[PDB]
Amino acid sequence: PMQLVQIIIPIESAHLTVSYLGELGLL
Amino acid sequence: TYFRTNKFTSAFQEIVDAYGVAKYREANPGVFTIVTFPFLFAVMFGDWGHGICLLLGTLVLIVREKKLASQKLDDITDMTFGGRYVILMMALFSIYTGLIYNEFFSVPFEIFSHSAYACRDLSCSEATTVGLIKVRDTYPFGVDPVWHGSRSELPFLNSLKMKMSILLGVAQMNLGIILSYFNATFFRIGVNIWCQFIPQIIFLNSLFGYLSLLIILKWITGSQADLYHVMIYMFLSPTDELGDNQLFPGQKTAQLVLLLLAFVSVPWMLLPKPFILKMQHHQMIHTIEFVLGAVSNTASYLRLWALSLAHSELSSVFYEKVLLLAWGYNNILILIVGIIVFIFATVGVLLVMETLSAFLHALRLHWVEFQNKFYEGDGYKFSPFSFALLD
Amino acid sequence: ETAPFFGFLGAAAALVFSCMGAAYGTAKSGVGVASMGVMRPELVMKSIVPVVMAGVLGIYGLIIAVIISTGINPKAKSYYLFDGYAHLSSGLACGLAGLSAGMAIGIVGDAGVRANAQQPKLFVGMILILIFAEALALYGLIVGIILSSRAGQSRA
Amino acid sequence: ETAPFFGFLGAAAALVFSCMGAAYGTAKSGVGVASMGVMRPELVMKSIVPVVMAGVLGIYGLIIAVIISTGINPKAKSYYLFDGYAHLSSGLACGLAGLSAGMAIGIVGDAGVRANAQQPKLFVGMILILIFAEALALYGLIVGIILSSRAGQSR
Amino acid sequence: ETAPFFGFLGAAAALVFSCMGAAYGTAKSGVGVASMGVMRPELVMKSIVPVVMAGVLGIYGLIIAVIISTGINPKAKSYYLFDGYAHLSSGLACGLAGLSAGMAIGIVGDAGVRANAQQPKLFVGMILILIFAEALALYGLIVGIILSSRAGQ
Amino acid sequence: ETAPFFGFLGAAAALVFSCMGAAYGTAKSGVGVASMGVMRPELVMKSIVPVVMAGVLGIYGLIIAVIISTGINPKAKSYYLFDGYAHLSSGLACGLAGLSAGMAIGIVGDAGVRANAQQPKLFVGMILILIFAEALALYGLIVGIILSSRAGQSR
Amino acid sequence: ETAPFFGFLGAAAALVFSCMGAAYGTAKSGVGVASMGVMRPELVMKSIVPVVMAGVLGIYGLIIAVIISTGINPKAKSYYLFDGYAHLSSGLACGLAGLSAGMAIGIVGDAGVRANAQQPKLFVGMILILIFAEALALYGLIVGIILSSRAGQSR
Amino acid sequence: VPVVMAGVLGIYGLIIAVIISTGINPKAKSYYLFDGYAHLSSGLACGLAGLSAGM
Amino acid sequence: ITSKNLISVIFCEAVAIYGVIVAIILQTKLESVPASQIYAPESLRAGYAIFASGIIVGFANLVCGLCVGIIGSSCALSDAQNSSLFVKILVIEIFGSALGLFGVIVGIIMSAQASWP
Amino acid sequence: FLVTTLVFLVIGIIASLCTRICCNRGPSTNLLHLTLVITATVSCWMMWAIVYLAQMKPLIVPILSE
Repeated sequence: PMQLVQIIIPIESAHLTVSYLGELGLL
Repeated sequence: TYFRTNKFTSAFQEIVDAYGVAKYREANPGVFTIVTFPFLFAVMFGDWGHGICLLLGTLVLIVREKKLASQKLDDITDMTFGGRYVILMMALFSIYTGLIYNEFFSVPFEIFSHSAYACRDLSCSEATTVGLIKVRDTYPFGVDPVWHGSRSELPFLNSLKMKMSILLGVAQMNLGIILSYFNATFFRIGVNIWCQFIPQIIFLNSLFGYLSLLIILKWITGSQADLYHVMIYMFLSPTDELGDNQLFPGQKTAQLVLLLLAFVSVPWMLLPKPFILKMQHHQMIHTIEFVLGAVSNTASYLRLWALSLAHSELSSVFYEKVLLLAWGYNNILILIVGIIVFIFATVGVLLVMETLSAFLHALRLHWVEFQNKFYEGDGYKFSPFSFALLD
Repeated sequence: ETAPFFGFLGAAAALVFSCMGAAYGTAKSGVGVASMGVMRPELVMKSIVPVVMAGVLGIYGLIIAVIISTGINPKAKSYYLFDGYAHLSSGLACGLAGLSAGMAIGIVGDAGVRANAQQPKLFVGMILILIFAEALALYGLIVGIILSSRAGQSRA
Repeated sequence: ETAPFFGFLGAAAALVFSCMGAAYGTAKSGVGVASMGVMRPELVMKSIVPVVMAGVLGIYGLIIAVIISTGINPKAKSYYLFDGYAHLSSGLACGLAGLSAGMAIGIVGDAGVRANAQQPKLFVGMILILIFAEALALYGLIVGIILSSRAGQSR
Repeated sequence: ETAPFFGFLGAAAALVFSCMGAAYGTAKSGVGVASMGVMRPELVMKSIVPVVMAGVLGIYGLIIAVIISTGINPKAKSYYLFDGYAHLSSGLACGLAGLSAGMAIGIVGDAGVRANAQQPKLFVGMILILIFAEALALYGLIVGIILSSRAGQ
Repeated sequence: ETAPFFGFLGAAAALVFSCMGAAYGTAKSGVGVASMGVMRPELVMKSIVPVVMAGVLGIYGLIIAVIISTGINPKAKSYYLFDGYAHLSSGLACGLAGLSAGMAIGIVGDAGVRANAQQPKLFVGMILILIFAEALALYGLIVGIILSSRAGQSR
Repeated sequence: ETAPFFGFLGAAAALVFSCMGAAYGTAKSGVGVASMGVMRPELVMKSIVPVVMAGVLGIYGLIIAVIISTGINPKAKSYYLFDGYAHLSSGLACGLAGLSAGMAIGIVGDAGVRANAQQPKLFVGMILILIFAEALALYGLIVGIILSSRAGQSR
Repeated sequence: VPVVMAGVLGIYGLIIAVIISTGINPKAKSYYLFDGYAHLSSGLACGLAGLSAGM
Repeated sequence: ITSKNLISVIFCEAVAIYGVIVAIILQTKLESVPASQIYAPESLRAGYAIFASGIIVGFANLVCGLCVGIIGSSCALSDAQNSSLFVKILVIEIFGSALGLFGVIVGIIMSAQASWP
Repeated sequence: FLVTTLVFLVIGIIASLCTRICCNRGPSTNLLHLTLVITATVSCWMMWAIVYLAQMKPLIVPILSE
């Protein structure tokens, strides 16, 4: 039941988002 | 895509992934297999004693998994840690399987009565007589020990086991056809589903079902001399006429009509789908694939029967060794030594060798059933950016 | 009256030839797997399959032997002369089928174990080849059963 | 007296030889398919056909053996010499033809598996060659079936 | 008496030998054709003479076997050990000759495939050689047919 | 009658074939184990399993021969061709199974000796294959037990 | 009658096969010993152990053959083919077991001598391997004893 | 030329065989076991000598 | 060289025609040999003579064919090497054909052998 | 045995009720448990049916001479 999705991460905010989503993540 | 799986579902997911993957919309029969493979393995073989002991060991491992989470496993122990729940379920099914087989701890045991099955009449006549034995009382929870486990009861029991395995394989093929129909409904083809799945299914199903119904009718009539070979004798003449042994009064003409219908359906399994595609505008692989699949189902049934016979033979050998050790030991020391040696040998043969062989054979049979059924490989797992060290 | 010697000989020969074929196939598959070792240690699951096929062939041989031995009951329906020869024919067919299946399985398993280290995506194809090979052993077992079936009628 | 016993022995030898030839062909095709799959997984799917052909030849041999077994019938006639002789001859001929065709088809498929990996075009001609090879065995099986049909030698 | 057994054995041996020889020749020719087709697939399509010769050998063997089988009519003729022994030997010799011719022709075609790959003149030369070999095989088949005709007496 | 010529021959042949096969397998395994010990003493210690398999095969063959010999009771059992035939069949089956198991065990022992230097996990896995071969040999021996038990019909 | 022919033939065959196996083992052991002595004369002293084991196995086979032969006394018991057949079977089995054991032990001893020249613990490993190989000779002796007893069991 | 001479040798052997066929009539002379064995042995010796000479 | 090989093939076809003629003669050369009278010693003598004729014919024919094949192979190689040397190759081909013809003549002479009733 | 039939049906109904009470929260989980229960019931049914079909009428009795 998956579907394609895209998320635009700001360059500065990219590190924090990556660190948060690292554990399990979705895509 | 990757489906969510519980702790028990993890082993089924691993086996299914080993058997490729499927599309996100494509149905995953891994959950169904998580019971079917135990269902076949229980039918395949099982030892009540060691199997219960193996289940207890697996349950202890599951209980201590908290430490096993900390305590890294070694090689096959790692796979065992993942598949403990599936192994426990398979052993649970094998418990009922052994209950049917009545060989508790790889040995027949009386059920309810003092003797589950005995010989009515023939008080002085030997078991090798015209009257021989009569089962006035039959074991209600399992096969009658007189009729199955006795010395000369082996051939008829093996024939019955093979006949039942044939029906089990037919049922597995029917389940695969049902799964294919379900996938087609999920596929949602307006008429292509009827053109492709319906002819590919049903045809060989009814082809084998004629023999299955013949076996049922034989069980109803109870012919003796032909044993389980009455079906072979009947099918030996694909041509018309004769058919004296036919239990159903119209079995001969109806069988000829069914043969004609199967012959007509044989092109209908292949031709309609490419014709519809050309009208809109593989089958060559599908060609002979039906016959090959039927042969494979027969092979699976024969393999199950052979595995059951081999397990029975191994149990008989172990029981004979134990009896020889016990009888020929007036002193306790000789009996103890023989019992220990027999226990070690039987454990090694059954819990390791026979268990692994039966598991592999059941896995092969389930893989064949799935390949004939659906999901056609062609897929991968969902990809999240999980921290592998953390998760 | 001398038929039971031929019957026992055929019953033994079926198992002997099946065991020989299974041993050859198993040895070939084991050598191939050990060669595939170290390079792709994760391919233990794939390497297990040919041993499973060899075990299945051996079990089929043992089943055929047990059926043949059960067929030999001189107490009722004296063996006459057709019974022993029919048992010998069934045993020979079973043993030859087992040997052929074992040799083919060993060769194919060695090839598959070699292919295991590089591009393991063909595991499905290797398993399909192994199943197609074991189909021969299944057909041989079926033929042996069919031959054993006609044994009883020969009494008259 | 014992002639139909020899006929049944020949019938079994028929299936034995057919299985041997099919196994040899299958082993050669499997080696070729392993090489092709090592080359490219795409060629692996198209390369399954020779194994199916060898299995079909083996199944044809098994069917011939089953027909021969059906031929043996005590109630049909008393102990007769010709019944064993014709059956044994048919079985031997069918088995030898099947084994030879299987070996030839195995060699051809072993060559064709390597050939197809380099160029896919020649696979069409290889298919026709394998079809002719299998058709030879089919003709041999038909010839053997003719002899089996030749059963009523006496009266 | 035992004449039908001898005749059936001879016919079976004839069929088996013809099939084996045709199989060997076909295998050699097909291996050669597959090897030659690697360079130029266009020339490979022309390389159907091996298929034609294999089919011809198989058809000749099958026809000879069918003719021999038809000769076995116990109702028409009670037959004799002499007649059965003659028919069996004649059929077996025909089958052996066909097998040898097919094997030699396939051996020639194996190199003829590479020759055709080299040039079309070598292709037509190999075609002529295979035609001569097929003529020899047909001569053997006609000899077998005449021998089967003699068995009628 | 002619039973001793058959039964004694079968009993001798079982032991002879089993010993020959086990000896060949043990020789191959010993060569591999010597190579491994030259490579590393730990591999030499690990390589003991094929020797155990060969010894088990030899013991099984000896046990089958002993059972066959104990079956010989001319004083109690009247001289029947069937009684000797059963023992001969059991001996032939045991000997053939032993020889096949010995050859397979030698091949597997060489392979596992190479694997032990290659990787400990490879040797651990190959132990399973060796156990499977031993199980096939045990199945053959068990069929031998049924063959021996069939001699009961003769008296 | 003709039973002494079979008994004497078996007695001769036992000794012949045992001698052949001992010769093969001794040749292999001598080759290994020469190689070790060329590499290291000091280590060559311990290398003679496999040769001694092979010679002991050969002598044991010869001793068993002599014991079996000595039992045959025509004046002791009247003409019975059972005793001769049993003696012949015992001789054949013992000789075949001794020959196979000698050949395998010689090969293993040469390999172990090379390994011992390589590493010291390899000597203990090869000793264990040879002890394992001795099982074939033990089984042969047991079978010979069983057949000798069956020879007296004749009645 | 030597090849032609060797072929002429085989032609002469064929002529000798033709003479033997002319004399092949068995009514004139009855040959016993000794006579047949003598003829066969002498012929075989001559044939072995001829094959060795040809090689 | 292909023409030379064609000459060799013509020699082989001549050998085959000789064999066919021998078979036709043997069909004609078959004595009366009644089905009932197939046990007389005269019939055995006729059979032995016919077998000797066949053995002398076929074996010599096969030897000549093999010799012709080897000689023709060497001759084709030489003709490919040197363009001038063709008549020499034809000489060897004619020698092989003459050997085959001699075998055929031997069979023709042996045709009259049978003495069976 | 129709009594065995009723017993098996009652056991299946009880198992279905237990599964519903356990996992009514997850409708998909409830469907999974129901499918598992159905498969187990089918397997047990087939096993018992084969066993009883064996006991329908015996072709022959056993011989166990010493």
